[PDB]
Amino acid sequence: LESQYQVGPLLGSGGFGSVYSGIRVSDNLPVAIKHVEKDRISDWGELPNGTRVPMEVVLLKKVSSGFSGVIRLLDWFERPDSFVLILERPEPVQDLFDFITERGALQEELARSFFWQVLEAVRHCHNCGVLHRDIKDENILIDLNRGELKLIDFGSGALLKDTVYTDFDGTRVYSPPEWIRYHRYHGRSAAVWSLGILLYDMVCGDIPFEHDEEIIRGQVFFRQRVSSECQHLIRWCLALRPSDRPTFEEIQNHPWMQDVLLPQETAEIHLH
Ligand SMILES: CN1CCCN(C(=O)c2cccc(-c3ccc(/C=C4/C(=O)Nc5ccc(Cl)cc54)o3)c2)CC1
Ligand SMILES: [Cl-]
Repeated sequence: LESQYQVGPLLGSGGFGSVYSGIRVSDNLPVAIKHVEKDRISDWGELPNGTRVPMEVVLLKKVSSGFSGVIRLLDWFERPDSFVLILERPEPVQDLFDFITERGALQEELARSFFWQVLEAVRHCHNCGVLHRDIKDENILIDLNRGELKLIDFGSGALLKDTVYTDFDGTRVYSPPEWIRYHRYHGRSAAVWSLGILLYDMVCGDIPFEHDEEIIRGQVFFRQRVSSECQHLIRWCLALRPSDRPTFEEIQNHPWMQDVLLPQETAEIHLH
């Protein structure tokens, strides 16, 4: 039974389900307990055992080594109307959207540290065969003591493949023009677009495009002082033609990305 976790308060709820704070009774491990209604589940999937499960579980197991840039699935249960996942919970922790709301635009140095960590994490998912598809500030947690970001919510994700996707259920205003115009995208180039949006969100304090037409026109106006190198990087990720977008390798070799702080230094200077 799930009588082996003590449940605390609701942390948040939405398209990902309802997520509660918890503590594993076994060892007082802090956890997050996520509930997902079977009626509301997008894709389903295939475990070795043979058992049928939400794609989210498959995706999380494919990725849940101990690399700390992606949230670790500790356990899961099936209930009559629902699945419950036990996830690791850092503490103290704060979600990036909150951090930006409280802080406004982030200094470049801290945006760089954070953006590099997000890139390492997304490369991790891709090497484990998983496409997140909903990269944005709300799906990123900051472990405030260690200065470590973790990607969460794989509920809109998919197995990574090299052919075209024609379905999408993440967030529209993070989605690339080719989704909006043709309902087709490739995994990596769409991911790069959404990383451009994310990076703009960090340095300007808000997303650049509210509407379909703005996404499709792809003109980027900066409302804050942002350095030329960072503007270049963002505009490159936000190229209209997918194949003009940089690879992960070209983004991590970009001049704006050099000399990144280690996560612990980041915590010491900007979060402690
Ligand atoms: C505005 N209000 C006040 C600030 C304090 N505060 C936070 O920033 C805060 C701190 C920790 C978590 C969350 C939060 C909300 C929604 C979720 C969703 C999760 C999910 O889908 N998978 C997960 C795995 C691990 C964890 Cl820890 C959370 C999730 O997580 C939010 C509440 C917001
Ligand atoms: Cl959409």
